[PDB]
Amino acid sequence: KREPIHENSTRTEWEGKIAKLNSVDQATKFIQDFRVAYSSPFRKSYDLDVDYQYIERKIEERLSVLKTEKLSVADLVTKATTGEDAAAVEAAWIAKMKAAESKYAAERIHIEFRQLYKPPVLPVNVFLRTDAALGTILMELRNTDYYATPLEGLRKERGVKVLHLQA
Amino acid sequence: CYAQPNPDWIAGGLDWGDWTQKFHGGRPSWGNESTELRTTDWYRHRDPARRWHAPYVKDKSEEARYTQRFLAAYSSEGSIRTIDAYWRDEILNKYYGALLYNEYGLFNAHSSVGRDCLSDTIRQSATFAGLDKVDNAQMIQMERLFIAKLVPGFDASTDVPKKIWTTDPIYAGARGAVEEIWQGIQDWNEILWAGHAVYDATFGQFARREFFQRLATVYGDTLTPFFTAQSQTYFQTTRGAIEDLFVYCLANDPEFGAHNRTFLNAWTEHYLARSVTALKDFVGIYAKVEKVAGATDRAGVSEALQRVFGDWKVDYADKIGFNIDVDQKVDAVLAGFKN
Amino acid sequence: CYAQPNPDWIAGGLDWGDWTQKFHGGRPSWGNESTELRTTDWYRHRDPARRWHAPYVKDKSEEARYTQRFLAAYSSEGSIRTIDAYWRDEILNKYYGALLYNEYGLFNAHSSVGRDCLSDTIRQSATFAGLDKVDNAQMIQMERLFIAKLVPGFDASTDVPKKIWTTDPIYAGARGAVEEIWQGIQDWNEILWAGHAVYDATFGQFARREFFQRLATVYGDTLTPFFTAQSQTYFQTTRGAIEDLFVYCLANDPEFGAHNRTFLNAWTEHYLARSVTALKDFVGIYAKVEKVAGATDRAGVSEALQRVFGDWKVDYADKIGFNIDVDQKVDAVLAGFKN
Amino acid sequence: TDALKVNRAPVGVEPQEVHKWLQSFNWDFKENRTKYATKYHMANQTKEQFKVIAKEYARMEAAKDERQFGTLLDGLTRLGAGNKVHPRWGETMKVISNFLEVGEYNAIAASAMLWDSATAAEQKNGYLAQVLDEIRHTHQCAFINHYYRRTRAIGPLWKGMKRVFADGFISGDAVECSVNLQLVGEACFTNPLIVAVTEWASANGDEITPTVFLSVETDELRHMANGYQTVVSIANDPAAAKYLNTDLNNAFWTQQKYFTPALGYLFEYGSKFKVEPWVKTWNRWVYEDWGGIWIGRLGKYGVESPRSLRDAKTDAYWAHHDLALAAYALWPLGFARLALPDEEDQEWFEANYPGWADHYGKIYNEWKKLGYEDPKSGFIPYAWLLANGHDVYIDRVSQVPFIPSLAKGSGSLRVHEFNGKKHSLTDDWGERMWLSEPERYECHNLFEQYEGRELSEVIAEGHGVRSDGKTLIAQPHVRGDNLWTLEDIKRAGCVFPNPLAKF
Amino acid sequence: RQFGTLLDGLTRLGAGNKVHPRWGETMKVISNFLEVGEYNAIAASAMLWDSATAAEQKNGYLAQVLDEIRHTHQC
Amino acid sequence: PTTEASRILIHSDARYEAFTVDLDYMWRWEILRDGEFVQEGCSLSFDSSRKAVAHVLSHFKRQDEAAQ
Amino acid sequence: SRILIHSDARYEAFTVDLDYMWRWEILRDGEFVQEGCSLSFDSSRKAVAHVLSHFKRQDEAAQR
Ligand SMILES: [Fe+3]
Ligand SMILES: [Fe+3]
Ligand SMILES: [Fe+3]
Repeated sequence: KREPIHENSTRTEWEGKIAKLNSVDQATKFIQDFRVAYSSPFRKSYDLDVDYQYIERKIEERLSVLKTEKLSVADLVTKATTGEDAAAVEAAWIAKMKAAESKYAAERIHIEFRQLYKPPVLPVNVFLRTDAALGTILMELRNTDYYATPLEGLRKERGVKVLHLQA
Repeated sequence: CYAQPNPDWIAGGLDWGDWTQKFHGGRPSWGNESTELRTTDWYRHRDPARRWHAPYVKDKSEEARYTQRFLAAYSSEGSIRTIDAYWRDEILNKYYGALLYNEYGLFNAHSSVGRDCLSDTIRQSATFAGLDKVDNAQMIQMERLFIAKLVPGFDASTDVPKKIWTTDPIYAGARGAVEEIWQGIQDWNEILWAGHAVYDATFGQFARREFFQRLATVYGDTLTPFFTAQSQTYFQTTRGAIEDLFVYCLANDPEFGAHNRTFLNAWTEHYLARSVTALKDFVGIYAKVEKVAGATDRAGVSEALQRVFGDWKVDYADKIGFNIDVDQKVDAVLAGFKN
Repeated sequence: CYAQPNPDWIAGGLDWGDWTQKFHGGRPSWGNESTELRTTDWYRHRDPARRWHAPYVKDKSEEARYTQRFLAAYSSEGSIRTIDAYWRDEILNKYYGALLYNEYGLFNAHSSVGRDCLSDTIRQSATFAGLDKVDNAQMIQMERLFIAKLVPGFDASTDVPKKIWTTDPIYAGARGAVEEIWQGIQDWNEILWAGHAVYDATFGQFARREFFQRLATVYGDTLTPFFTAQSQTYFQTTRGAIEDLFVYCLANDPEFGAHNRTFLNAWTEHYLARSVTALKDFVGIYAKVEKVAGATDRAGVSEALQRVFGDWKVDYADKIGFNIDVDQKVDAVLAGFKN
Repeated sequence: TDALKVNRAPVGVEPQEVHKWLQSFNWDFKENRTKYATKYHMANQTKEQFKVIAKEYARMEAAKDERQFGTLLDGLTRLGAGNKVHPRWGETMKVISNFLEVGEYNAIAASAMLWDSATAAEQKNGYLAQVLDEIRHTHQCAFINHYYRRTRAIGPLWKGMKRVFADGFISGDAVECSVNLQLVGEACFTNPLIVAVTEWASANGDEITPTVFLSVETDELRHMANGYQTVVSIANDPAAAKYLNTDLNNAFWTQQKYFTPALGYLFEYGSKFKVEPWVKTWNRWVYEDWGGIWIGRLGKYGVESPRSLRDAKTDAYWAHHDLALAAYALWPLGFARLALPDEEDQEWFEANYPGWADHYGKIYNEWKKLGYEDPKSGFIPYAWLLANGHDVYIDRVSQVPFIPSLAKGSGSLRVHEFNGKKHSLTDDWGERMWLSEPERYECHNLFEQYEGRELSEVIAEGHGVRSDGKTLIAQPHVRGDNLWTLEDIKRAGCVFPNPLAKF
Repeated sequence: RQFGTLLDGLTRLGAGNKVHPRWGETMKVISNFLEVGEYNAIAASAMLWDSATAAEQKNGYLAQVLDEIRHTHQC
Repeated sequence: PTTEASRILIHSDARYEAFTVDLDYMWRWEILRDGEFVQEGCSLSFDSSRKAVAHVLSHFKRQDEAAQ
Repeated sequence: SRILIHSDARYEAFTVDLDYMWRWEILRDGEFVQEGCSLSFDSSRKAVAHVLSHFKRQDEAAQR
């Protein structure tokens, strides 16, 4: 069973607990857990599949207003909402990505960096150039010998549970 | 007005679901991470000029055909004969050409804007804003190639103007401003706001209006005003749309206004400084200019600067609650007057 | 364009027999009595621009719409603020409006031409040349009305310009010339030739290009060049047609070429004389403008006069074999110059 | 002397004169490079085929619009009078125009991305010119569609459409997006498509699509040049030998996955009159002309025919008939009125696809018998589908529907489970895309968004009802009699399942 | 627009003939007579422009002069 | 004056003409009616130039046929 | 002072008195289509009817 697409009880109640976030630190930890729980293929749960995108927006909005209400311009410009130096984040995650020994190690680093630091956690400009530099490396690794592994072995590489294979 | 297939998790979107295909990593086709500003409706912007392709292209065509008729008649008149030769060879040919590089850089800042921004009318205004700027650049070069046809020995190659734009201190602060607005950020609201509403409305208006257009009108330059008239018209048309987007639609969003003003003020602070630098470097050009009493000296230059910053205060700064001391900004730039 | 029903007793006709209806007393609907000149074929002229109704109004439409876009942007720029208030209030407003009457007068002279002349393409060229002249007059008034909207107390009424045109000695030579060319003759080749080829090419060119356009770019005037660009483009278009008619077709008619040159030289002598007179009155205006070395001293005006007369010799005099001593004509005019 | 002597011959400045110096407008600074993730570097010296500056662009296009808009108005007033167009094509028009607008809009941003990717001013200019063209044409579509939003998102074809027309153009390596847009999208499918639609539409009395499409055709040579310059600008990059042919093949598969069944459905079921059967067309456009000749001539730069071209051919024979089954079975979710093949439609079909009658012909006949068109029948053919074990799946990657029990095509179901979510894939190239790149491909299909909801409430929420308030935009027939309302759908008691519940 | 429509209209008369033959002839007469009238109206309106003293009344006749010119060029 | 470098005439009847030229990267074609330029296009190859011009002409001729 | 003199599924026509003459206009689908003048109201209607006959002849032919 399901509810309407754009207005339903899940989104309502979630906006409820979202309104009550009252600090940058509370909101930061809220959005990082939420992203980790509900987004990507490595997401913890597909429970909110149909609603997490809208809800993420609402958190993003609440966090961002808190950022303008309580933080200084210098923090808006140079620090992630975790307290860290945004430049140091960019250096550290690019460095991690350049060291990944495999496309599967790369994809996890890239997915997590977005999960943790997507705006409004990192400053947008720092986020977009980091995202882009990671995408480069991830494509350079994934698109090497892209058809060499046969499909059967690729399924194992992904760690997929083959439920069915039409003959 | 409403073609972009935006979902409900982007303010204004009416579709549902995740995108059909994303970037490696997971970047969405379009997404809120593309800008620090927020709104209840990204589709609210309306160009105050109603510029869509058919009118936008129509108008530019008129100016294109008239420009050639005016050039054919101008060379026939011989009116290039009374141009002041120093202004023509030492200031116009060289430093008005270097400004083509400045306008070119502002046009290319729009490229990522046209990819990332979140509404069709903003994509439309952005593109015409950027097309006019490459127009500006091409038009300056058209002028130089025209003068080259009337004046033997006049070199309309871009080599010297490019060397001047890349190495000459007068334009170092400008070149720095443009290089940061173009290739140094990606927030598409920050590109548009810093480029048109701060940098271009102060330095750009000074260089085009206060220096080359104004000074051509005291050195008997009958040719260059025909060209700055187009850049100045394009500036005002673009200001119209920038104003609607950042003042009416964003800094007054019924829910995120104060939010958006915070980022707007921060931005304005950063790029007002960059603007002041560019000007202070740029005002050294008067060292190479023949003196004229109300224009080319400190009293006049101060008046010109008072117009840029004063106008900018009433047209942009006071609308977003940004505090500026025109007098201080004027002084900050005049420190570079070098006379 | 062979649609005017001309009979085989008017040069180049195909119809036969008398007119179905004539003036009381017997004037024909069209006849060689309308002009001193003769030719083997009156339908020989071709406008070098081939500007028929469609392209002639297209081009003017572009100019019209661009003009209003330019004005709305120019008011927004505040560029009026750096103009010499003196030039603005005492020279431009008064003496430039007076110039409108000169243009208006030239327009009217085409009314009899439109009726009397003997070919349909000449009728078309003449009517468009007419229209451009009244356009010139209306555009000058348009600029005056524009300044009145921006500088308070600036009176755009025509009263003072009209008083200056009808009674100020600065324009006496001009008004006489215009009154004579418009209402003092009816040879339609004499109106066209004296009007465009001689008077407007010497005095009109000096007044529009050498005084108001050149001096505006010495006194900080960034508005007026926009309006002289239109009248100067228009002057050059018309000269294209005027030259084709009187030099290719008429002054070199295989059979009446020499015949037509006698009259053409007769006309030029007389109206060149009125032109010098008009220029001699006009140069008095320098005694009330501020002195700028090279533009308003005796050497600047002299060089301006050398351009007008030297240009005119090349473009017209030499082409019908009329002898002008450029230095003598210049010294004639300067005799009215105070300095 | 300066003040007296000068050349007074009339002269202007022609555009190629200003274009000669355009390349030098860019300057070297270390941060001067594209902001987007890419494996390639478009070379800084590459050139543009057309020497057009902004003023010349405006002059040329203002001129076209002059008469083109005049002609378009005349076509719209003439069509506003009579019956004009055949009804079946009358429906295909509304879908064509709605899909075109989506693609022209998203192309604006794809071309902007490419302009950002280039470093030569001239290649930037070329891309810029396509931005402006796509804008001009979306404005043509606004005007058009103004006479004829959340109502198209309801259906299942709109999602596949959104991949090949929208997400494929802008989300990925810019080079891969170029392949989606110019090298495959336009060169292989849409440029041939718009000239062919000109004949088909005209034969059904539609004057408007030929007018709009020919106006678009005026510009396509510039777009195909952009595509070519993508490949050329990167052909000296060692990344090209490593990557270009994988990006090409993957993007070729993305485009053919939707257009191979989609267009054939359009032509053969959305028109009464049939120019020639789609399978012969397909093999001429894609296999011979694009894959043979044109890609052949790109070998100069190290381009090879897609390795998946042969699978694509194997599927081109029945794919559009399979797709048509799905579209017919689901008509209430769409935004146009369908027409079952009539007696000669069937004749033509059997004639050209021997086997059509024993399979699709009989299914549609039975659906007509069971009340496909009768609004009093409470019959929904998707229910008959489930009720006879004929489930419908949605390719997680392409979004194209798949019906394995009824499909005569070449696709096979793969149902995988990853990190607690079941996914259905339908061919060997999509499945590699999703296995290699799960995080690019999370698009929800409609069975997931509408799970266990009644059909009528999904329609109604979507606004797929006429101003009436009860009569559906969608209809199982094109006659003006016996129209279906929300109540008639509700009678069917249709509720969406989870087709992957059984695995 | 009127030039656009005249064009599109003018190609259709071309590939075959949709016009009844009698009226086909009448067109030839009508268009010859039209041309003469519009041409002379140019000069007539210039004479009236010469007759008026008021610049406004002059202007009104001038507009008709340009009008008659415009249509001769359609012929 | 047709050569291996020239444009090529691909249609000619009482009223319509169509040309095509190889431009390496693409082929450019144009259609003329009664000698006047009507429409411009491009194709991947000479072969598809012909097919393209044939589609557009079927449309033009239908327009003409409907004027009688 | 505009007077509606024709109104059907597709065409509308108004006239107005300007004292010296009557100016009429025709709308097709709410789009101003054609302007004209007549000596009187009556001659406005006859003129409008003539043009509407032409416009409808065009509509007839563009279907049959
Ligand atoms: Fe397109
Ligand atoms: Fe295209
Ligand atoms: Fe008339």
